[PDB]
Amino acid sequence: YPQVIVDHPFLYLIRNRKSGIILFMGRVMNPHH
Amino acid sequence: YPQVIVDHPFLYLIRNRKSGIILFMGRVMNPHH
Amino acid sequence: TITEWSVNMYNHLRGTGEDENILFSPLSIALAMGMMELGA
Amino acid sequence: TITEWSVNMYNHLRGTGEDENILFSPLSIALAMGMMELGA
Amino acid sequence: ENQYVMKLANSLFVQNGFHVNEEFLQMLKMYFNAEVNHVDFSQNVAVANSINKWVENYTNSLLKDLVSPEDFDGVTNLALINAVYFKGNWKSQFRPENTRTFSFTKDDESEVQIPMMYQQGEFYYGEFSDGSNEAGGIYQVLEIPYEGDEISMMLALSRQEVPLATLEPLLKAQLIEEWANSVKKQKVEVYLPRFTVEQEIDLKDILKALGVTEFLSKAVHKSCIEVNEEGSEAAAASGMIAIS
Amino acid sequence: ENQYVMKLANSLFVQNGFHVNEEFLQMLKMYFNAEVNHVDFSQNVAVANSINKWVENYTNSLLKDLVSPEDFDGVTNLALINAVYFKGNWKSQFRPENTRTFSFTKDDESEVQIPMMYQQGEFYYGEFSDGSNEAGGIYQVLEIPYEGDEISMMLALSRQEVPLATLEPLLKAQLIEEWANSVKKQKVEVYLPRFTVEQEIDLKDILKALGVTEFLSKAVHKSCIEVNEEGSEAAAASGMIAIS
Repeated sequence: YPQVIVDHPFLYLIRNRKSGIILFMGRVMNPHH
Repeated sequence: YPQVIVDHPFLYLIRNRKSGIILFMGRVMNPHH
Repeated sequence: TITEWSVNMYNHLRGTGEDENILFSPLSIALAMGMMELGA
Repeated sequence: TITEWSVNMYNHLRGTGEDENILFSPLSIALAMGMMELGA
Repeated sequence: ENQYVMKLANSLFVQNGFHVNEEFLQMLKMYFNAEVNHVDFSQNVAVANSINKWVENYTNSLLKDLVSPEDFDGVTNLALINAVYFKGNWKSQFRPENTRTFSFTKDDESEVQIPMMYQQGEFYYGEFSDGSNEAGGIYQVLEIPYEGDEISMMLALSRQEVPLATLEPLLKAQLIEEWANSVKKQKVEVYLPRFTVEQEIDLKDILKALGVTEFLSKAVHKSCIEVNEEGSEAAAASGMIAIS
Repeated sequence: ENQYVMKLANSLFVQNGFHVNEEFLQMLKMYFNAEVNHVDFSQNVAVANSINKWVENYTNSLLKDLVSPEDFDGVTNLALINAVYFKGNWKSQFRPENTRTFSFTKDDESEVQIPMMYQQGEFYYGEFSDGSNEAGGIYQVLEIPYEGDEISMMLALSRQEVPLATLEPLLKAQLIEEWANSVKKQKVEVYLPRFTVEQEIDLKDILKALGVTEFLSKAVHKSCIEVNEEGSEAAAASGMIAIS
């Protein structure tokens, strides 16, 4: 069972597969809010 | 009361107002089908 | 040239002679030539 | 230059120094420059 | 604009091993929201079904035969396709109970029995002067909007004793603007017929016989509409078959 | 693709008396499905509300303040605006009952208490090698798709003892392609946090500091997303304010 606890900084990509266009992109330094 | 009996040949426009782009266009010579 | 353009095809499809129905979609053809003119 | 392009802005918004969150929409900016490059 | 249905969509078909400007794919992908699908244009029949099953899928199956095995060939690498599909409801729909046979007389002086739709409603109405003003040289115009106050159907109608061809030469872009800058909403009594027609133009040449000189090894347009009591359901699709 | 929500839309704002290439309006109108609205850019506050009320309308009100009275001025004739709005549901959503506070440790070695989402699900998982392979120099990657099998959220994650900045320089377009050419769907146990963040970039300069040299008197980008148990709701909007 791979375990992936994103309890610390990461970058992301809300993107579409079939086409490969990126909708939203960025990184999360502070998860607070 | 204007009376408009389209009982004979006419041309038409399925078009959008606000924008003015034409979707479908043509004329009806034979209404049969 | 939006509508004046589509009022030319209409003016073409009736020059054939056959007083028959004619129906097209300017929006669709205009969209095909658009891609078509994206790099070809 | 789709994704390599958007992986450059991302590479810009973090060169400022401030290790703070950053969020953009390549699709939206790419769409604005598109119109923008339609005649201006 | 969510009161009716305009669903629109593009795509691209290209030989599998064939590569093309990547800074054109997203280009399409983003701007034209294209669906870049890889096929094998060598398989004539196989690719037609493909594309047909596509357009026959984004137009609710009103256009079953868009491209044909004949539109393809061995050099076909690409194939641009678009499919427009309209579906709305008369803001003020006819009653299927006021529909009675009437005799549509084609400009051909021929006759055609037909189902006639009737209703007294609020429509954008307008009369305009024509070449000869004998019997008040004025042809009518009716604009019937669909549910979403966004789409309308404009009729350019003449007198029975006068062809639609004596009114066609007047047609111009600014004649259509004057259409919607004068059609005042009144209480007109319309008599439109229930009808469904589908044409099948052949672009390529009309494009050339229209301007575009910049090469496709074919082009195919097709579309049908089905007017009637409830509203209207139309669709179209265009196919640009490239040779390189 | 009707299993989620991607609703997209463009528009144009221009001085009322100001005229511009007509063979550019339909251009927009057709290709970018733009909404050509006439305003009075002299009325600083009045035009901002306008545009704000627009973007604040095509993004479900997640972006209330796009353009400002300050972005305008007396020479503002045009103003291009786009608004992207995403809204989907995790194909396999978290349980709000497995959400427990956890301590997110920023690369800053700082601490932040936070609501942690938990679930054991089928996700596209992938580990990749990095500069230093001491403790198996491999950072993780998780791809969670939304309901319509069309959109996904890709995570590029490192080890707590290593910053996200030691992984940022590796980022490249072909690194993202290798993301989705290796992420095999397994049975991973994820721990993502509930979070909502909104940034406000300032284009103009980044465009220049990126390439575009061809003039706008400003540019404004803004966007927010709200991750959580159910799914995700994000939106954006960009404003190209032209001076001529």
